[PDB]
Amino acid sequence: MNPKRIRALKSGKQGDGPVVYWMSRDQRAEDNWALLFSRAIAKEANVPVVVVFCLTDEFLEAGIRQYEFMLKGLQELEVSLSRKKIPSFFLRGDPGEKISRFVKDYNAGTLVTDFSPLRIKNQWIEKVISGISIPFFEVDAHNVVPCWEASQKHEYAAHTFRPKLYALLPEFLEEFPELEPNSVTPEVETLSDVLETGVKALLPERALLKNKDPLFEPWHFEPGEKAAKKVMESFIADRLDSYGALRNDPTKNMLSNLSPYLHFGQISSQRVVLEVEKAESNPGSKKAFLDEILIWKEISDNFCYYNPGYDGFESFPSWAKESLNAHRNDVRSHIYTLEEFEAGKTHDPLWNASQMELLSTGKMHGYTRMYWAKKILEWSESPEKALEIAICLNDRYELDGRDPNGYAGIAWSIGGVHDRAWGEREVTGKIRYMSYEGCKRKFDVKLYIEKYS
Ligand SMILES: Cc1cc2nc3c(=O)[nH]c(=O)nc-3n(C[C@H](O)[C@H](O)[C@H](O)COP(=O)(O)OP(=O)(O)OC[C@H]3O[C@@H](n4cnc5c(N)ncnc54)[C@H](O)[C@@H]3O)c2cc1C
Repeated sequence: MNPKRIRALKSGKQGDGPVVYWMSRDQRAEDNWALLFSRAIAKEANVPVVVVFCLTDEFLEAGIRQYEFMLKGLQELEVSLSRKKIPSFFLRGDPGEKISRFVKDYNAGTLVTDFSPLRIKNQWIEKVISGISIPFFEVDAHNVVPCWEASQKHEYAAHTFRPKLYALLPEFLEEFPELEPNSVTPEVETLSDVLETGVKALLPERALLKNKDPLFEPWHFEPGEKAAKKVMESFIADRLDSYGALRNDPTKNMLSNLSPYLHFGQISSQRVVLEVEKAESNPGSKKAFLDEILIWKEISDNFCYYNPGYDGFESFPSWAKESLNAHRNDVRSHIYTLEEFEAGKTHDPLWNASQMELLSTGKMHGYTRMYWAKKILEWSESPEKALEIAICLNDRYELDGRDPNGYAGIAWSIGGVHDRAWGEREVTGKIRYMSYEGCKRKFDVKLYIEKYS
C-alpha cells in the first residue's frame, strides 16, 4: 500500500471507535484504495470499518437519470459490503452536518474520504473539518497516479503531462489486494424509500417530448459494479481492436461506454488499465485508448485541482482570452437561448441530433461532444454565456456529467484549455473550429442524424 495515495486533511486525537469511510466519488467495493486504506487503519487500531454515504440536497439540480443510476448501484453496493461484514449507512442531508453528527454519535475513531477536486467537495470538507476533532484523511482512489503526485502544478498541454504520468506508471500501476472482511459485525433509511421520494420530487422536471412520454431510455447502460465489469470485458473482447480507427465515428458504437461507471466510481480506471495492458490487440488502438483513460482523464483532475476557477473564463490560457476578447463584438451568425439549445431547435441538424442523443441516452458520442460545445460558443452572446450554457446542459443530461472530465472537456472546446492556437476566425478567434462540412468528410452525418430524430 503506497503511502503517497493518502493525504492528511486534519490532525487530531484518534477515538477508540470504528474507522469511518466517507464514500463519495468511488462507489464500489472492489479496487477501492480509499476503502482498503480504511480497512488497514481499522485493523491496526483493532476496530471495525464502516462506510457512510451522504444523499445531498443538490440532487434536485440534476435529473432522474443520474439519481436512479447512482442509487441502483448503491443498492447493489450495500449487499457487496454486507457480505464483507462492512455495514453501510446512508445519511440524507448536508455532509457538513450529517458527517459531523455521525462521527460524534458513533464515536468514530478516524475519518477517511475519497478524493475529488470539485468545488462542492471542498465545500463539504470545509464544513466537516470545522465540526470534528478526530483525524481526517483523504485517499485518491480515482486516479492511477495520485493527483498531487503526478504534477505539482497546472499542465498546459497533454504532451507536457504525458511523460510525467508515464514515468510514474511503474510505481503506481499495480494490482489491488483483496478487501479483508471485518472480524466481527460491529454495532438512516432504506434506499428504496429514498429513491421513491427522490423520483417523486424530480418528476415535474423530467425531460419529456410532446407526447408526454419520457425522453430518457434507461436500457442503454445498466448501473452497478457487476454491469461495469461486463462492459469492460465486452470492450476488450469486441471493440478495443477497432477503437483506434473508429473512435471518431459517432455512427459506430466502438467506444468503451465506461464513463457513467467511471464517473460514479462503480469501476476503477486502474482496473481497466491493468486489463487493457495485459490484452493482446492492435498497438495503435491500445495506445489511443490508454491516452484517453490515463492522460486525458487524469489531466482533467489536474485541471480542476490546480485551477480554482476551472468553470470560468479566467482559467482559459492567455492566448485564448486575448483572442476571444478581440472578437467579443463580432456579430454572431445566430443567437440561441438556453431553451432553444436544450430542445435541439437550432438551424444545425447535426447539432440537434447530438442534443437528441444526449437527451435520449444520457451519453453523447465523444466526437460530437466537441462539435456540440464549440457551436455553443459560436452561437452565444459571449464566451461567458457559452460556458454557462454548456456546463448547464452537460451536467443536467449527461450520466457522466458533474465531473472534472466535463469542465476540462468544456474548457478545451470553448477556451482552448490543453489545446493550441489555430487559424484566426471571426467570433471564435483562434479557438479550434469544427465545421459541419468537416464532419461530413469524417463520418456519415446523415446516418447519425436519422438515428436521433
Ligand atoms: C464538451 C465535452 C463534454 C464532456 N462531458 C463529459 C462529461 O460530462 N463527463 C465526462 O466524464 N466526460 C466528458 N467528456 C469527455 C469525453 O467525452 C467522455 O469522457 C467520453 O466521451 C465518455 O464516453 P466513453 O466512456 O465511451 O469514452 P472512451 O473513449 O471509451 O474513454 C474511456 C474513458 O477515458 C476517459 N476519457 C475519454 N475521453 C476523454 C476526454 N476527451 N476527456 C477526459 N476523459 C476522457 C473517460 O473517462 C472515458 O470514460 C466531455 C468532453 C467534451 C469535449
